[PDB]
Amino acid sequence: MQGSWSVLKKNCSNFFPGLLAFAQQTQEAYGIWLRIYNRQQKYGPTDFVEQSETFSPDYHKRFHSQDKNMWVDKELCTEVSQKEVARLMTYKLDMWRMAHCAGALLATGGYAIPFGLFWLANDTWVPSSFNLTGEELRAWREAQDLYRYRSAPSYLTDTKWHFDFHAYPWNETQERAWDDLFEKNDVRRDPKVVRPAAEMYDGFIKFELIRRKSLRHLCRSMNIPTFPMLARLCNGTRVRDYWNLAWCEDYMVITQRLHESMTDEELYDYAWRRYLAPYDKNLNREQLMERVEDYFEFLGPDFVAHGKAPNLVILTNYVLGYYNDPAYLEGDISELDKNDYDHLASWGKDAFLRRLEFENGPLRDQVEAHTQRLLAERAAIAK
Amino acid sequence: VYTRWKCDRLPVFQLKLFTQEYPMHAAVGIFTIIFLWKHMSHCSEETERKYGWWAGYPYWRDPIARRNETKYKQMIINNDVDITHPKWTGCSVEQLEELSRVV
Amino acid sequence: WCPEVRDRAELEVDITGWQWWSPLEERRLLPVRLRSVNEVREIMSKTQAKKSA
Amino acid sequence: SNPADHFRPNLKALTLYAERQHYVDRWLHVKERWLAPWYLPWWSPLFQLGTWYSQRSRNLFLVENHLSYRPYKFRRNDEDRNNPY
Amino acid sequence: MLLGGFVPRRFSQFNRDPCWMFFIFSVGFWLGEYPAMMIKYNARDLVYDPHRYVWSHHDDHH
Amino acid sequence: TKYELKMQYFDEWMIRWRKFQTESDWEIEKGRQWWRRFNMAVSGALFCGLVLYTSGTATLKRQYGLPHFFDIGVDGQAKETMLKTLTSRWRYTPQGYGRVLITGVPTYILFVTLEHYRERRRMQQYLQQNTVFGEQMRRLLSTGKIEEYLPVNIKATLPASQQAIYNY
Amino acid sequence: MFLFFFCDLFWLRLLLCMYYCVWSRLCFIVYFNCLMLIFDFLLFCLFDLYLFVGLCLFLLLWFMLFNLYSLILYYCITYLNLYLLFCIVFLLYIAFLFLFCFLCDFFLFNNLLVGDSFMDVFFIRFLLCFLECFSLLCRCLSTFLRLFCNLLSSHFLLLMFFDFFYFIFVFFFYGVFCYWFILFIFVFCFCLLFYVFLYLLDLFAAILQLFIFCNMILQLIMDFLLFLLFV
Amino acid sequence: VLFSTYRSSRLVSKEFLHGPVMRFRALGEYYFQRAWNGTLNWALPGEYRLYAVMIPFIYFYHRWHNDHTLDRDHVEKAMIMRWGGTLEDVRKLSAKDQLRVRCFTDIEKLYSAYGPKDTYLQPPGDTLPGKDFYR
Amino acid sequence: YNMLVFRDPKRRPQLSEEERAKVVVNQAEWPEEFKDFDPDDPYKNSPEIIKGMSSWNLFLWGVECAFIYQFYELVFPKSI
Amino acid sequence: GELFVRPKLEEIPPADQCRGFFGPLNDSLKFLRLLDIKWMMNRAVAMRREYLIATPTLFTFIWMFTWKGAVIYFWGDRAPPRRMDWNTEETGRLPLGFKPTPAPL
Ligand SMILES: CCCCCCCCCCCCCCCCCC(=O)OC[C@H](COP(=O)([O-])OCC(O)COP(=O)([O-])OC[C@@H](COC(=O)CCCCCCCCCCCCCCCCC)OC(=O)CCCCCCCCCCCCCCCCC)OC(=O)CCCCCCCCCCCCCCCCC
Ligand SMILES: CCCCCCCCCCCCCCCCCC(=O)OC[C@H](COP(=O)([O-])OCC(O)COP(=O)([O-])OC[C@@H](COC(=O)CCCCCCCCCCCCCCCCC)OC(=O)CCCCCCCCCCCCCCCCC)OC(=O)CCCCCCCCCCCCCCCCC
Ligand SMILES: CCCCCCCCCCCCCCCCCC(=O)OC[C@H](COP(=O)([O-])OCC(O)COP(=O)([O-])OC[C@@H](COC(=O)CCCCCCCCCCCCCCCCC)OC(=O)CCCCCCCCCCCCCCCCC)OC(=O)CCCCCCCCCCCCCCCCC
Ligand SMILES: CCCCCCCCCCCCCCCCCC(=O)OC[C@H](COP(=O)([O-])OCC(O)COP(=O)([O-])OC[C@@H](COC(=O)CCCCCCCCCCCCCCCCC)OC(=O)CCCCCCCCCCCCCCCCC)OC(=O)CCCCCCCCCCCCCCCCC
Ligand SMILES: CCCCCCCCCCCCCCCCCC(=O)OC[C@H](COP(=O)([O-])OCC(O)COP(=O)([O-])OC[C@@H](COC(=O)CCCCCCCCCCCCCCCCC)OC(=O)CCCCCCCCCCCCCCCCC)OC(=O)CCCCCCCCCCCCCCCCC
Ligand SMILES: CCCCCCCCCCCCCCCCCC(=O)OC[C@H](COP(=O)([O-])OCC[N+](C)(C)C)OC(=O)CCCCCCCCCCCCCCCCC
Ligand SMILES: CCCCCCCC/C=C/CCCCCCCC(=O)OC[C@H](COP(=O)(O)OCCN)OC(=O)CCCCCCC/C=C/CCCCCCCC
Ligand SMILES: CCCCCCCCCCCCO[C@@H]1O[C@H](CO)[C@@H](O[C@H]2O[C@H](CO)[C@@H](O)[C@H](O)[C@H]2O)[C@H](O)[C@H]1O
Repeated sequence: MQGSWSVLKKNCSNFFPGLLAFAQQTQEAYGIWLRIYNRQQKYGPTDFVEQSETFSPDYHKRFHSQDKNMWVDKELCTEVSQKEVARLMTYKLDMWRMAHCAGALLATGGYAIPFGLFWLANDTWVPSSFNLTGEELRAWREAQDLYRYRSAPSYLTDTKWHFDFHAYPWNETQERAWDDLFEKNDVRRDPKVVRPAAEMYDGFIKFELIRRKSLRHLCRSMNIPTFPMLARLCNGTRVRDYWNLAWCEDYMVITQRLHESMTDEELYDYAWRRYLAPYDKNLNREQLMERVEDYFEFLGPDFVAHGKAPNLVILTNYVLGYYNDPAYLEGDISELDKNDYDHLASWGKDAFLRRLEFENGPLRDQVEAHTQRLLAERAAIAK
Repeated sequence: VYTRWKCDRLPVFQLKLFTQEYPMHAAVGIFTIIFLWKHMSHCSEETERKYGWWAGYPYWRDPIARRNETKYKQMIINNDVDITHPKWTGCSVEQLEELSRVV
Repeated sequence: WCPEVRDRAELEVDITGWQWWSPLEERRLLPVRLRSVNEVREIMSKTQAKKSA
Repeated sequence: SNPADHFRPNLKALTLYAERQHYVDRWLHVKERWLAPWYLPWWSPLFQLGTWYSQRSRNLFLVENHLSYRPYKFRRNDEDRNNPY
Repeated sequence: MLLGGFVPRRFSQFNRDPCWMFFIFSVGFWLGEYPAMMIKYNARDLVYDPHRYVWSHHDDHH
Repeated sequence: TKYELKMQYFDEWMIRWRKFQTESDWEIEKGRQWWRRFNMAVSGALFCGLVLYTSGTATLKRQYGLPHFFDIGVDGQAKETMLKTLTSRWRYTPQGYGRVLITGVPTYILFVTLEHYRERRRMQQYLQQNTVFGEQMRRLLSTGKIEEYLPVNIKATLPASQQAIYNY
Repeated sequence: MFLFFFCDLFWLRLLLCMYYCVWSRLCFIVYFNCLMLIFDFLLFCLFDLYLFVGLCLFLLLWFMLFNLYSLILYYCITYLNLYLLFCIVFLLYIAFLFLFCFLCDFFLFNNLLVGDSFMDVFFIRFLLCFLECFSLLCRCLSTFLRLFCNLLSSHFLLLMFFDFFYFIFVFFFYGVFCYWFILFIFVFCFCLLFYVFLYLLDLFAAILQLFIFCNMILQLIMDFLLFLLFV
Repeated sequence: VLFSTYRSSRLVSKEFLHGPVMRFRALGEYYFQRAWNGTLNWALPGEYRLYAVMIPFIYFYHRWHNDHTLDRDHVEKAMIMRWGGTLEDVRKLSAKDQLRVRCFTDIEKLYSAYGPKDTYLQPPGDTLPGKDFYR
Repeated sequence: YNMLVFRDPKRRPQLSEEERAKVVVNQAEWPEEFKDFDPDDPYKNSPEIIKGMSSWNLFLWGVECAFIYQFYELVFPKSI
Repeated sequence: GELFVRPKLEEIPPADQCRGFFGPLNDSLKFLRLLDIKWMMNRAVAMRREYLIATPTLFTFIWMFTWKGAVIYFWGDRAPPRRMDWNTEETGRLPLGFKPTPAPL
């Protein structure tokens, strides 16, 4: 979304109340995260707590491993509720953006003020706390959805093009899953058909081998600030933490069937944090429930059985596929009755163009026959 | 759909290209530019006479001397420099007057 | 008036996908064609047998 | 000689001269003007980036104690190998 | 890449396309400048500069 | 206070008029260089310590575990001692931006503070000098401008074989 | 010293603006190997091996606008300087080298230590590693030197031959009207043949040298690429 | 907020200077947008007429520049050095004398290294002025 | 054919001999520009761009331009 | 060329098997392993840690080809002359009777 004066006024008016609300949310989220971190350190697996090293097979660069460095706390409901987890995730996003802004301010002293003016003129990178009314929150959500639309297609195309150019599926079912994975949101994708793509891509690329450019595109699509990007293991850590929290909340909801009892707005927010339900689509409860059930089905029974989610890259592609709107087409079909090269009519045809028209026109067969006969006669005379 | 080359304006695309596509090359280019302007940005008068002119240095008018004369006149006039000061001449003003009367 | 092709090409190029040939995808999709009536009959018979069993 | 002269740029338009001292001093004045305001603390990375490397280079130059002679960078004649002055 | 275009079969056809007309004009200039130089620089009345030994590029570049 | 903005002009002038550099000023600059090196060393030690403290447990086990390159016996003893010391207590082992900040911000702050205060110390030292450089520094801090050709204006000391210019 | 000058491409820039205001396909490329690095299917690389395509294409365009058009008399190669070419090659080569080094994967350099464990480490393998580390920089220097010298020599030869041809054509054409016309005709035919041969040789050599210039960079890149197999 | 980062933010109407732009595009497209106009890395087209038209024009303007701007300097230097060493001394001559001198310079250029050396080497016993004539 | 390095393109035949033999040629429908069409000289009857302007006339025009360029100073010399 | 896999802990030969310039530096000579460069090279090769030999070399070359080369060329100290112009330590001191300006206060 582009900046505007109205949004600038809105953010300037709500700047200090927004900061105060952000501080209160910071205290609350610090408490929640302290609880979660204590539980992880106490009951977490040895590899997860010790931060086991997983190196790539080509350049031996360490990155988070989905199996080892990600752990689902099935018993987190005792200490932390679902709403607390959602609050923590939202605060994590807001805190990331605020931390980047504060780092810029500290680095550049008082020279960041005009850049701050640019920042407050757009809702893309402002915290949710700056919105004090429903309309402001709706506009902020619209800006976030616009950024997601802007970013996701690049990530999807990167993944699909790299895989298709450097590899092909093994069997027909994998082919169908791969083809249906990257369909536009206007059609409904069956998670059962699409799931094998996860194993296929695990064969191709895991979350531990994700490239830095693809990571940048993903972070753009997740409304995660990317500047300064730095090494790939920082925003990678952010992504891992966010999706670990999301998986814990998803396990809690699936086990306790909270989504059925979840209200309409809370359900919409829950889907939105999973990048499943844009607000501009004006989805009803039926569609939200369908998408959430499809997401749970894609996670698969193994998620509940052992807390193991499918490949994170494929999961991100699948969820972001809802932001891959059909390519725009505006204009009545009658426009196809016009002509594009009328301005050349005055130039006419030169000798070469006339020759080409004569040779390849409706008389082409006659000219070909005459030419071939003449050439044959000349060749016979030569011999 | 959004694409950097088609949607962004030229300056924005330039910054993106040289910051997230070819940043190391830009850094090396800046390093080399700094080196060139720090060590290869001087030309002595003799070097200019030898190679600095297309057909050769026109000694019959010595434009370098005129250029330096204009430079020094401008500096003296603007900065209000007393070229008769003993440090410039190595002798007192009275000695300078004595020399002028002598020669 | 063929927006899907435009978007895919532009996105592929903007993500460093300069190459214009996709032998693997073509190999996967080259032999695709609408089936003949007899082939449809055979497929329907197979489906009916599967459903019955 | 003449064939060698054909490998020169053919669109030279203007040449400008400036002493190292003068433009270095002007650059220092600009840097001081932009780094002077109170809203840029001395501990900011920008200020250190501006000042520390220059200070280090100048200190290295001052500390230098070389047994050989380095001819003036901006002499009138530097083409004579047997006349460093 | 030299793939196609109008190609006159002989000289008389160079007037069948404006581009080749300009080309033949240029060729005429090119080839006719040489006889002009022959006539001008081998003329009977052409005289070497008396002061030619006063200065030369050979002493300048030396 | 921003001493670098004042001191840059003085340093440039000294480089331009380095001939009048007394041995005292040379010693001052050598001490400044030595203190810069010391600050670099201490900042690097702090950075290494912070990195080691925040290192992951598995990373520490791999680094300070078998095999031993030399296998002398002292190497293994030292590695085991360090590994036990690090793994005994609980350590905050962040990753990503957090580790970057923790390891860098303290180091940058320390290095910058030490360098700034050493620059102030050098300014004081040059103020206390009784040479032409000290006089130039005092005049710069008084009038705010650098007075070039000062050594010849006040007739600073010259070698016995070069005093003819002052003969006026 | 600040010299203000202009490149000799303004007319070519005008032509590019005129003829490329609308899209056109490209199917012939001087260095096509920058697009097809992998030939065995199921091999893929996590490194940005296709980052060099844009620079390769732009360099080819720039050097072709300069060198190929330099065959036209009085056309100027504005960039024809040894140290300028050194700066260009330094930029490209060192940028890619620092991209590989910033990866902070020391094992990537294991192949520098040539030979096997059988060879003496200190007296054979270490010397070979030294020589190869030197050879990288020598490859950079050789690339830039070759590019400079080819053009310099070709244009020197062209200028000298053209001067000789002008001299004989102007000051000895009258022999056509004389009894020794046959010798002049033979010499003129030989000169025409030589003119054509030199122009063809230079045309081919310019493109070939651009190909080699890009291939050296691509070889640098390939020397440190590792391909994973799909499963 | 001050300036847009998107090219979609138009500064003019779609019909601004439509006609001249269409004429310019017609000029561009007629010969270039053809199947046989296959470029080699965008620099070498496939249309013969493009070569036939562009090579002569390039040569013509380059030669005009070289003759009226570059070699003129050498010609003037020769005239000045050989006829007094000052511009006024040359201007003291008539136009015909200057023409003679410049044509002799052209002769020297044409001879280059493949011609008699008496044009710049004074044979012993020659009565013509030497190098110290004006000194 | 060729004019220096420029070679005249030739259309590849598309019809087989059997089909070709069954083709009836009617030059009455052909344009006047291309009648008795010859692959070795397809532009023999092509109209001139300018009526009465021959190739030799343009060649002579260029030669005259060269002569002017080389001889104008001889008749109207100018001082330095 | 091909992918590199680090050796397992059990695949690494013992230190005693490594050879130095003259011979193995076994018991009573272990502390000499630190000083023997060839022994360290052989140990690194045996442990597949060849980069310790290659990385320092290449980087060094780069450092010379990039930053130190020009520094030496432009600012390096050449060989001293036979007759040396030592400093008399007479320049710089203020003249007698000069009244230096007061220090800041
Ligand atoms: C005055 C000197 C200045 C020096 C120059 C500085 C120049 C600017 C550089 C940037 C400096 C920092 C800017 C503020 C950031 C805000 C604080 C913060 O870390 O936020 C958390 C957050 C952590 O991100 P993450 O990815 O979630 O962390 C992953 C970890 O696993 C997270 O671990 P976890 O998963 O276990 O979760 C833990 C989480 C759990 O907690 C929570 O969830 C609760 C919330 C906690 C965080 C709250 C942050 C709030 C931010 C907004 C503040 C208000 C802004 C208001 C603005 C308007 C004001 C009018 O709690 C944390 O966030 C703790 C993180 C670790 C602490 C990092 C701080 C270390 C430095 C401070 C100590 C310095 C001591 C000096 C001693 C000197 C001795 C001599 O910070 C960021 O978003 C990262 C920074 C983004 C910008 C990066 C820019 C480049 C930086 C390069 C630095 C290189 C070294 C320095 C030299 C530079 C030379 C070029
Ligand atoms: C046709 C001609 C047209 C005109 C052309 C003009 C001529 C241009 C010629 C040359 C152009 C190419 C130059 C390339 C250079 C090499 C670049 C390179 O190697 O980059 C590697 C690498 C590439 O970056 P990346 O993170 O991988 O991704 C870059 C993408 O663009 C990230 O993209 P993304 O999509 O992933 O993320 C998008 C979004 C994502 O959203 C976010 O990230 C959220 C918002 C983040 C806000 C910023 C957070 C910063 C946190 C602290 C960073 C560390 C600070 C270190 C300490 C301070 C050092 C100064 O981020 C943003 O929207 C960033 C907004 C930044 C706006 C400022 C851009 C510059 C405009 C000019 C202003 C300055 C003018 C000075 C000169 C004039 C003075 C009178 O750079 C970095 O790692 C970034 C380090 C940044 C350090 C701070 C800046 C240092 C430079 C000096 C600053 C001086 C300030 C002076 C202030 C005023 C004094 C009076
Ligand atoms: C990650 C990157 C990967 C990609 C790489 C891509 C590039 C390719 C790689 C190759 C590089 C290409 C070059 C590109 C251009 C870059 C710029 C450039 O060349 O600038 C050079 C440029 C050269 O200077 P210059 O301008 O030519 O002027 C020359 C003057 O010397 C300047 O004067 P100054 O006042 O600035 O002083 C400079 C000073 C710099 O040094 C210092 O200031 C002092 C030392 C600083 C130490 C820093 C911290 C180190 C760690 C501390 C301890 C940690 C552990 C703590 C716990 C311990 C527990 C027990 O050096 C000296 O002057 C020499 C002093 C040496 C004293 C030796 C005394 C004798 C006893 C000690 C040695 C012998 C021990 C024998 C033991 C035997 C036992 C059996 O700048 C410098 O080198 C100096 C300034 C920067 C200093 C940075 C210091 C940190 C360096 C990194 C250390 C850590 C990483 C390395 C190890 C990694 C292991 C995994
Ligand atoms: C205006 C400000 C100007 C600032 C200038 C200073 C530089 C820029 C400042 C910072 C800018 C912001 C961005 C920095 C890069 C961020 C990278 C990143 O994303 O890291 C994420 C990463 C977090 O990810 P993680 O998953 O938690 O852990 C990484 C994984 O382990 C990763 O796992 P892995 O599988 O990748 O494991 C490999 C990993 C393992 O490494 C690590 O990640 C561990 C952390 C680094 C350890 C480094 C120390 C190693 C030991 C050194 C021993 C030295 C002994 C010397 C003794 C000398 C005795 C005389 O990487 C390595 O192996 C690399 C080792 C380093 C090799 C160094 C080679 C240097 C060659 C030098 C050539 C010659 C130079 C010239 C000549 C000099 C001599 C004359 O961060 C870190 O691990 C540490 C980040 C530290 C950031 C830099 C802090 C800067 C502090 C500056 C203080 C001084 C300021 C001075 C100001 C002056 C006035 C203006
Ligand atoms: C003191 C005497 C004066 C001089 C002062 C100089 C001060 C110097 C300060 C110290 C600098 C130190 C460092 C110097 C390093 C130099 C290195 C160097 O030369 O490298 C060669 C290198 C050669 O590059 P290149 O490959 O030839 O390509 C560069 C070209 O510019 C072509 O590249 P491109 O085509 O890719 O560029 C993009 C191009 C894209 O293409 C275009 O846009 C096409 C147009 C191209 C224009 C540029 C080409 C210029 C051609 C020659 C001049 C044209 C005629 C001028 C007539 C002057 C008559 C006296 O677009 C533009 O150029 C944008 C500008 C368009 C302007 C349009 C203006 C329209 C006005 C309409 C008004 C209507 C009023 C109606 C009123 C009605 C009332 C009723 O030069 C550069 O790269 C640029 C060097 C510039 C360095 C900065 C200099 C400082 C700025 C000085 C500005 C002075 C303005 C005041 C002048 C007033 C008249 C006297
Ligand atoms: C007729 C004679 C002909 C002679 C011909 C000789 C060959 C000339 C070839 C020229 C063309 C080819 C050029 C190739 C490129 C060469 C590059 C080169 O050598 O450059 C070296 C030079 C070295 O610079 P320097 O010469 O100013 O070195 C300073 C050293 N002292 C102070 C001791 C004198 O690089 C530069 O000039 C650029 C310097 C600025 C950019 C880098 C800044 C960061 C430095 C980091 C380390 C130090 C600071 C601490 C860390 C950072 C903290 C923030
Ligand atoms: C931000 C200014 C705050 C203070 C108020 C200054 C008002 C000065 C008087 C201005 C009168 C003329 C205004 C004409 C309309 C300007 C429209 C404009 O700014 O558009 C920018 C437009 C580019 O737009 P795009 O990026 O393509 O897309 C825009 C949509 N996002 O820029 C232009 O075309 C240039 C227009 C320049 C107009 C003049 C601006 C003058 C500003 C001066 C500010 C300094 C204070 C002046 C005080 C004056 C007191 C009498
Ligand atoms: C957080 C750390 C805070 C540290 C605060 C201060 C701690 C107490 C003082 C530390 C010791 C200082 O003592 C320091 O000794 C060295 C010599 O060894 C002196 O250095 C002197 O001799 C060395 C000898 O090589 C010369 O290179 C140097 O040019 C010269 O100045 C320093 O001028 C002096 O300051």
